[PDB]
Amino acid sequence: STARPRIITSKAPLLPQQTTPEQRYWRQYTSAQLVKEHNSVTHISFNPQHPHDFAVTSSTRVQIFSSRTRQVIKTFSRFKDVVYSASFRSDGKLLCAGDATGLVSVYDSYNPRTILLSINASTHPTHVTKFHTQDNKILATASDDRVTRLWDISNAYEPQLELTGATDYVRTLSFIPAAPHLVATGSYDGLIRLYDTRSSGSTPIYSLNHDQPVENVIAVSPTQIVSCGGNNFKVWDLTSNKKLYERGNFNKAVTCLDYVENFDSPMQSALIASSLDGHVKVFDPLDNFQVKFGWKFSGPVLSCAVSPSTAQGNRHLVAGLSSGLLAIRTKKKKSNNFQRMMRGSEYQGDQEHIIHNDKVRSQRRMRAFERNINQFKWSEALDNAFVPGMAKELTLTVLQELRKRGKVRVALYGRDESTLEPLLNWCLKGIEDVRSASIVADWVAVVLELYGNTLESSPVLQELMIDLKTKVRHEIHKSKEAQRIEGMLQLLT
Amino acid sequence: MSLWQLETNSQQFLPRLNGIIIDCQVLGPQGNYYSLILQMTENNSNSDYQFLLLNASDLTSKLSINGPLPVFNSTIKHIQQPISAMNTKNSNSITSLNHSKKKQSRKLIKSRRQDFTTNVEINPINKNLYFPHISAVQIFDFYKNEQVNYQYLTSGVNNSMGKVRFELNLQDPIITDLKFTKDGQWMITYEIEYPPNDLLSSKDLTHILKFWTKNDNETNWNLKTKVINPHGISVPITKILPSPRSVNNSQGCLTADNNGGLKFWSFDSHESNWCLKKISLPNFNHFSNSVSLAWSQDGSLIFHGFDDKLQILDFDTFKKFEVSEFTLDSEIQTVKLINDTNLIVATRTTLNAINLLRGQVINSFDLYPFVNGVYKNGHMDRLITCDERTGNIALVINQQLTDVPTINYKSRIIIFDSDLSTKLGNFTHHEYISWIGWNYDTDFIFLDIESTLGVVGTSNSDIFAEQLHKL
Amino acid sequence: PSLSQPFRLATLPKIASLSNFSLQADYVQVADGTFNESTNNITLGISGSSISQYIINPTPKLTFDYPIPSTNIITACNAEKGQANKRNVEIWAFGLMVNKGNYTLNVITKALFLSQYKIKAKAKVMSIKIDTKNSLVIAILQNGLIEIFDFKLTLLHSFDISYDNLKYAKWFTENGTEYVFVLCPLQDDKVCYKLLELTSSPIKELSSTIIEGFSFENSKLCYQFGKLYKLNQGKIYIYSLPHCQLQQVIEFPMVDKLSPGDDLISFQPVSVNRVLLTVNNVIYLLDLLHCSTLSQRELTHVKTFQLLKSAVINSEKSHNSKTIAIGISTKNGPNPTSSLEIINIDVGTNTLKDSLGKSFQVVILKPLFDDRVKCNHCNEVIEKLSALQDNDITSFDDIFFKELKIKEEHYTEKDRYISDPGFLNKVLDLIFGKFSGNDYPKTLTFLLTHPLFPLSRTRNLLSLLRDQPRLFKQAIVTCPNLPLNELLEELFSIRNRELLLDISFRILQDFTRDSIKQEMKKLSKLDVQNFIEFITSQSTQLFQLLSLVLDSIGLFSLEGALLENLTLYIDKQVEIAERNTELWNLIDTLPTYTMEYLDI
Amino acid sequence: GNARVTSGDNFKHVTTTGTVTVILSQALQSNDHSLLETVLNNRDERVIRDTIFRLKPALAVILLERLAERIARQTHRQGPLNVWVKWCLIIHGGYLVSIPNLMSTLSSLHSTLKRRSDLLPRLLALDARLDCTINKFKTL
RNA sequence: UGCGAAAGCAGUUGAAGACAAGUGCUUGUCGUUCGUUAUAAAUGGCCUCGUCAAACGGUGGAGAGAGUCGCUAGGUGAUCGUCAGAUCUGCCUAGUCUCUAUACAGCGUGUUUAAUUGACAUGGGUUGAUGCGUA
Repeated sequence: STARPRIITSKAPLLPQQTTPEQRYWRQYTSAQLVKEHNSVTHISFNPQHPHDFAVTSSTRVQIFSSRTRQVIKTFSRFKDVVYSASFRSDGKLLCAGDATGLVSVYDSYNPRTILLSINASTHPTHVTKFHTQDNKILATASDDRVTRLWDISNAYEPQLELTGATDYVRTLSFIPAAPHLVATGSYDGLIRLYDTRSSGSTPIYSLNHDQPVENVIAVSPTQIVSCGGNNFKVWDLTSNKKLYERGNFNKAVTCLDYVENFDSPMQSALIASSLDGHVKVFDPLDNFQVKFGWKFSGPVLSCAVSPSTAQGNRHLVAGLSSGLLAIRTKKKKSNNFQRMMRGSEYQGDQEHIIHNDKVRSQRRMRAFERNINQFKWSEALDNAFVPGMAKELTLTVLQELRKRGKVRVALYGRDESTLEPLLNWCLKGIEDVRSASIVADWVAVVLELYGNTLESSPVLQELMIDLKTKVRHEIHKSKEAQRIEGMLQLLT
Repeated sequence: MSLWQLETNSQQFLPRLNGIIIDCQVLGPQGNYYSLILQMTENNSNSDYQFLLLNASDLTSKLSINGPLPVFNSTIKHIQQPISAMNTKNSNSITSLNHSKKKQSRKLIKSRRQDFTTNVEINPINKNLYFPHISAVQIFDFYKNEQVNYQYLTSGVNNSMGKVRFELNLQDPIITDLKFTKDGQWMITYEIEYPPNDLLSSKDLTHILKFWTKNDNETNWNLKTKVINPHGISVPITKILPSPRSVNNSQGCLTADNNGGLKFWSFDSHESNWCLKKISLPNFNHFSNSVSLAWSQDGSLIFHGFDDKLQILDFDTFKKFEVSEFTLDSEIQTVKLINDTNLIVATRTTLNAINLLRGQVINSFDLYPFVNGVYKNGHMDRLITCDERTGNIALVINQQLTDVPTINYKSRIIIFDSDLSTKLGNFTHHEYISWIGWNYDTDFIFLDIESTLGVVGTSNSDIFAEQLHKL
Repeated sequence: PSLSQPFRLATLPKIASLSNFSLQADYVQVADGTFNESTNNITLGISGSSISQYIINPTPKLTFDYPIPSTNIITACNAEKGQANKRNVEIWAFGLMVNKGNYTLNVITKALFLSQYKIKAKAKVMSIKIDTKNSLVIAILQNGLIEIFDFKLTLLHSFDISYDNLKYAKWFTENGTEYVFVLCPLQDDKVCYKLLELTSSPIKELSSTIIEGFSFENSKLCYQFGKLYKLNQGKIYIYSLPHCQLQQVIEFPMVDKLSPGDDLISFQPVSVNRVLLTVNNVIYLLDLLHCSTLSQRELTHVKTFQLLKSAVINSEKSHNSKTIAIGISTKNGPNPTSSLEIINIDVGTNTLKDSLGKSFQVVILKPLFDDRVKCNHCNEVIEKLSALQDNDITSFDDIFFKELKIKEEHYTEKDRYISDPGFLNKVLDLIFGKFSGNDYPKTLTFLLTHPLFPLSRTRNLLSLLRDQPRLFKQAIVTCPNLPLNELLEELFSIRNRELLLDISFRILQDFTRDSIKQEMKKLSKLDVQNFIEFITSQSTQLFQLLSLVLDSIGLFSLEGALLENLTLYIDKQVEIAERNTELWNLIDTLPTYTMEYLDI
Repeated sequence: GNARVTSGDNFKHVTTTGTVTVILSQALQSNDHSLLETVLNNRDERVIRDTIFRLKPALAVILLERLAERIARQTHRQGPLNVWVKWCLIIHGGYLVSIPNLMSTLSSLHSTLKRRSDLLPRLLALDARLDCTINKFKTL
């Protein structure tokens, strides 16, 4: 004996642009809340530690959003002029920010009242202030003064090192993982300058030409650095010092770029790149940086970020707009005497000699139409086919199964105009689609052969056939057109 | 199976058995075991019995027994279908039995088409033997001489219900071809699904192709991809040839039609499925089911014989080489290259050996007296086989008659060294040899219509111990 | 695979030792280290002139020259680049013998002269290997001694193979370990083969064997990938390492015709299972696996070309199929001048595609069985036909049908024995010569139905049969391999409707659209226009043929006025074509009170 | 189970103002579906012809691919889009001829068109039966 | 039935004996033969072992649903009418635009390329069957 086969849902040949496993994961960023801010949100960053609250810089203020609540929990408004960054330290205890005045303020994250260290980096605005990932103490600062001073938290009065050489605004600083000595900066000159802090410094080790003003530089991996500038982003390798790839799908100038690796997605690593065209799209580094998904937003996107790898909860996708609109998308993640009377159920037989299991696994409950085919209820299985809110694919099967079983006339004997109308109404709709066109062609012929006389005396059915006769005719015209195109193509090739 | 309780006229059931129950019995002092005989009427060519012994306690197969289950192209000897309420394809009515028996004897005696050859395959990794039974594949171990598995490779009403009366006229999908890649991990199947009768779509056969895969430890093949109507609509896939080891590391195959098309499929890791890598246009309206296909060990060139003409197609261009066109006296049956040098081409009248290097036929042997029209096109493919090291074999079977033909047959194997210069061996068996193919070691296996797989190849203590054992 | 034209590297000096063209090659030594696939430099030792280094590309030039006295003969020469105690340096090692009295082993180091050294070798130096990693120079002497020296020519280790009169020694690397095998002649055509591995003793003997029947005096030897190649009396003998066992013998019929003494043969390898052979001024590229001549090139402007060395491709690992070889070319004339010439070689893909049909090696139906079961002399005939008087049709048919026992005027399955192609070719020649004009024998009708009708006669056959309507009709229906060109040209020139339809059917059945489409393009535009007119005035394939015509014409060529007439015609056909279809499908397809009168 | 189905024809791996060209070239380059869809929304055949006339030949190839996937998913849009496809094939016929490979880069068109054209004989058979019965009762 | 392509191209379905029924005659039948390649219909349908909830991983999707008198292109109705148009601020189909747990279908998570847990005493008895919910 053998268990009964489960009826096999029909699957017509794959059509173009099928849903890919990458897209299925990223479509789960469903819940969308739009918040409005006074000015353009310039920079967004995530706390590396639990609960991974993320900071957003807008106008003269920095706001920290709880991960679970998705609402402001701390506000830093002490800054007099605009603020330009909110990067966390690796530990996540501190928060550093810059000003147009040029001062760099280090606050204790989650204690906005206390200011730990204040540094007068330069008289010009201080756009980028990043902590060093490997080393906690050293803080980097970039100014429109075109010098990227390397600060130390212990000694604030003088810089530990003062990298220079850029002939334009520096707005991008990156630290290469596993090479703490190395520092990577990008200017609007179109050159990405790499420096070594172990050496004397103040002169770049070598420059990589990007050919357009560089808007952000991100070190994707210890040997690869991806830089987004102008209308494209190019990934560079330092060992060879040449570009492995470049992608120009974007239209407006890319502005921000972020990277995340080793999260529960099918795609191991993701590169999200803002567009300034309202787009923020995902690229896959394991696949030569090919696109896999994208979102569109109302205005240009000036900052992007995704929750870190160790999110430990609902994931977040955050984007920033020049209109001040902030868009968040989230992937949500008896009595004792009785118990003593029955205490054996927990046991799984770890100490026993012989373990014997015979329980058959529970199968998914079978739908009504399958129950009727299995019990040989041919006519009812047809009725269940046409019921309100029945998925189209499932209905097409129970027509096919009956035809495959050889029960087409048998399912249509005891029927009149009252109970034949549902079949024709589906057929009126099924005839359009390519997949069900052959099957509807088959059933429609039978009911005519079997209800010719009934059709004459029933006026309602007569209309159903005129309307059907109209649409089948319309289908002929479409198919005839397709042939002419097909012939047209063969001429070209 | 129905157990009728006669006290209350109730019943208990054991359904979905492998075949119709010819016989039942209760075998034991306390009715411990039920013994059943099953028929598997699907195979109309032969009577494929299977003996079951079920434990009465839980109605589960205590012992299942069956011989090899090939499917021959036509009925053999005196096989007669069982008795049904109606005359159908799979059964005989009350009256039709005697008349069908007479027609069967007259067909075996008078007619001239006597092709009972059956397709079979040999698994490289395991050397199990794969039988393409109707709508299923039966995996049989001939070293141990037992069946190991029986898997349904098609859709259709296979075991969902027991066909009765008119339903019995339905034809389940038929596995026409089944082949393995050289590496032995991929299984290719080609199937024809027959539409029901008396409908509009009752003349458009559906050609399906499927790719399966399994690990060595596992025993069930898993379907990995499915192509519906390859090469177009209603156009058969006459031939399947798995690729040699060189190209894609044995992860590809060629399929050939009756219209002259070649489709080269390969396994793409990025996609993780098989995909149609190369194509040739089957456009010219010359139709013939007689097509031969061979592939050189290197994988560079392909030999495609269609009707009476052989073509040499480069693999890189998938087009004629830039002599590639060879005409034969008649339509080609089999094209095989015994070694990289020599190509052995069989036509309906003769067989020949040709040097690709010289392009000159060396030896030609006349087959017409033995093979004239007894075999349909493409079954000589399965009668002839070629080793990869030593040489090839030709199998020729003939009817024995004394004073009009008689049902009994006699078979003869002929071992040919490469290029057919010498006969290494000559042998004769006393029954129709259906298939002979090359197992991958030196020996060859062949199948007889008796379903017999033959092989052609190169002190007081001592008493106390006895008394203790007796007790 | 193809051979490039040789290009001169240098002109050999006019020295007496080099005056002997047969022995000229032995006096020119090529360094193994510098001439490979990826190097652009060639270091050469010309006996009595110098040892010189040349750059090949972009143009040949001389980079360095070390003069040698005219009385010295360069027996071995090898040069390798490396680092020596660190400075990048080029180490040159060459061995000379002066009148056989004294043997010289010299080492020269050049900064990329840093140093030059010289010692007296005990015997003739035959092979030198320079190990730049270990700064060791390893020399092989004819007396069997293997001496290991440092770059200062201080002897470090010496190993004797226990045999004298060494004749062949070759270096090869396997899996990162260096090796050498040495062949020593013995008496009675016996040869001592010894395999040595280079590593307390740096040299280890791995194999030693005695080979019988192996002669040297008329044998040319070369080695490639564990296989030793011996050319002797036109037979190539393949021995395989490490045991130097004979695997295969290849007979080369071209060399069997060479008179012994006059023809100058040189034999060097170029790739896997592929070698280069030269016979006087003709060059061959051979595939030894399949026994095929990949490419042949004749140098008409040189009397003889002698190989010296070739750069060998590791084709199983290398995507490059192009390499280079160096040889000595000697010109014709009373004062012959020898020149060094380089030849570029395209070995190919090492695949059966290259070798198909190019073998250098140069039928009657046989009953399958020699001996109660159901059954389901060409030359003489040719001679009889040939004896016939011209235009004697009756005798010709009588002889052909009666001798061969042919029963039908058309070929059948019962005439398989006649299917020997040559006899058909001769009979066809007989028919043409004996018969001309308007009367041809019924034999031709039988041959035209023969499936093995020769391809040599297929051309113009339609023209020959143009006179007779019946034979022409017979050709179209059954004559195999009729050229598509002639069918097409005849298709659009005929005005007869019946022949038009069948030619369409024949053209469609035997040819793909892609092949037909190209030929229609070659045609004149008037003819397609004329054919298109016949349409507007079994029709299945004729329409499908028109669709082919339309595509070949292309977009640009078609004309609007003619197009509209077509546009009208096709619409009429579609209206009809639709119309028949519904016809075809159609063929396949109580009262409360009522009045009635009783029947009483 | 989860095995992919497919078919044999999936050859995937083998002048006037109001013209919307500028929006179209951007929409295809950036793969902006929403922006593209506004462009496809217009239906004036004079506008369709002028857009495709000035569209760069390189972009036309992906346009056919983009229209192809739209048609395959949404059958009802066969009519309106087919004029775009017809016009793209007409204007850029010369360039399309000089392309290394067409089956791979236009596989979706061939897949879509082949599916429809196969249905034609079946539908004609359905039409004939309906005319037989419709004529019958209308007369009666 | 033969040949062939799958399409089709040709060709068949004869004679005797016996029985049953109705009235020697008529029809139907054959666990009878010879010869030729040669409707159905005895009220008659497939077992039990464990269910439910909630996840997760791939495979498909005509997406499952709700809005926008916001656009584009059609089709078309009621009454009146000076045939130009009016009122229903008309209706329907399709595309588009906005949104949601991809909300929908399916295979698996006894080891697989990938991927799971949790609840229950899987019992007996009593009431309601005009059951419960909704119009």
